[PDB]
Parts: sequence; structure tokens; C-alpha cells
Amino acid sequence: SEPPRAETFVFLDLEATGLPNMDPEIAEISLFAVHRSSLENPERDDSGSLVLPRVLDKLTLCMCPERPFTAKASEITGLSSESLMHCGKAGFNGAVVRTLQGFLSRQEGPICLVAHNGFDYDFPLLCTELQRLGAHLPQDTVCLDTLPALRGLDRAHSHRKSYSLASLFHRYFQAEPSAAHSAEGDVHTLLLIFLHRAPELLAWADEQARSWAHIEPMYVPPDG
DNA sequence: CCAGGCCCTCTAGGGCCTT
Ligand SMILES: [Mg+2]
Ligand SMILES: [Mg+2]
Ligand code: NA
Repeated sequence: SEPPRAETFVFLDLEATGLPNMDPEIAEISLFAVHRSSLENPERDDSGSLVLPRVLDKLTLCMCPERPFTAKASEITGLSSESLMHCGKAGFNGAVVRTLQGFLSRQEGPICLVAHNGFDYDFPLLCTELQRLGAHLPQDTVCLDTLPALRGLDRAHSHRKSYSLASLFHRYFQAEPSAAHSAEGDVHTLLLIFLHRAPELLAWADEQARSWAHIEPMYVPPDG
């Protein structure tokens, strides 16, 4: 009564109109899909530095939220309702759903979604947006949040460190990342962080990834 | 107008972490 272990890890990041307190909406989603084999033995260039897996599927979609950005969100994301409208981007709609579902169906399953603080932000927000359209992901889809995962892995060998995405990248690579609060930029940063601890995080996923079906919506979406 | 599960510090209080 067990599905096989996850075969593709789909790294996820959302830019949105704000934090959960204001019922945010997705303005940009980026997904990097990586086969498990690329994670079990991370590819490195001749200098010994991590490289992006060669066989990598990618999807980035911008979309216009129904309700306004907070000023802070517009600032850090470089996005606004006007700029998204001006570039002809509709809201989170059937086309997003169909594109996303096609993209996931291109991956060898089962799929493990990966997002930083995903349990508290990206997964419930994505769940809300999909729910509003009555859309579903594959039933054997599971979810890994690198925040409690890295915290738990570190605790596993401990006899107040920051686990923000930026602090983790700084700690592991001793340098600053690029394109912060661009969805694609922050997925890239997340993937590098994951690759740095890949065997540990794979083991964690295999044991503790949560079923997508257990993810609850951040908020109940209004009707139109 | 203003989240919440988590974690660690004087077990209730406070900050983290996501935009
Ligand atoms: Mg994020
Ligand atoms: Mg981001
Ligand atoms: Na981007």
C-alpha cells in the first residue's frame, strides 16, 4: 500500500501581493523540475562548484492579482498590478492550471514539491489558488519544506541560527545570491541550498514529506 | 487593515519565516 519514492523534485517559489495576514495572491510562480538522479549525485563543474542539473524542466508564469499589492510586496518583487496588466497577464486562471498540470505530467512521478517555508506559505497559497478553480494535483504528490527539514537535520547533530533563505545561502556558499524576490531567482537559490545537503534532504523527504492532499488552503477564496 | 505553526527562552511570551 506504498507508492514508490518520489522520482522528480519540483522546486517552487511564489511572488505574491503580501504576507498571509492580507490574504495574498500569486503574482509570479516559478518551478524547476529535477529528477532524483541529479540530486543523489549532484553535478559539479571542473572547479568543484555546483551546477544546475542539465536535464531541467522550468516553468515561470506571471499573473495579475485580483486585489492590490501591499507597497512592501510591490517594492521587493518589482511587480505591480499595473505592470502585469500592461504586459497582458490575466489572473490565476484555467490557463495557469492547464499549463501547470501539463508541466507536472511531464515529470516522472511521484512528485515531491519543494518550497522554503512551504508549509506556512507557498503550499497553502497555491492550494487556495488551485481550489478556487477546482483544480487538483496528482494524488501521490508530496511536499517538502526545507525550513523544518534543515532545522531538524541540524538538530540531529547537536550535542539562534537563522534559517531564512538568504542566511542559508550565505552560510553554505559564503556569498550572496542574485535576483532576490524574483521567483526564478529564489527557486535557483533554493535548489543550490538543497543540492548542498542533497542526500540528507532526500532521506528527509522519503521519510517525512507530507501528502499534497493534506495541505489546507491559506484562506477561502471569494467568488466572482 | 494586521497569519500561525514552530522553536527556544525563566511555562507564557516572543521572534522567526514567507511577500
Ligand atoms: Mg519564497
Ligand atoms: Mg521569492
Ligand atoms: Na523570476
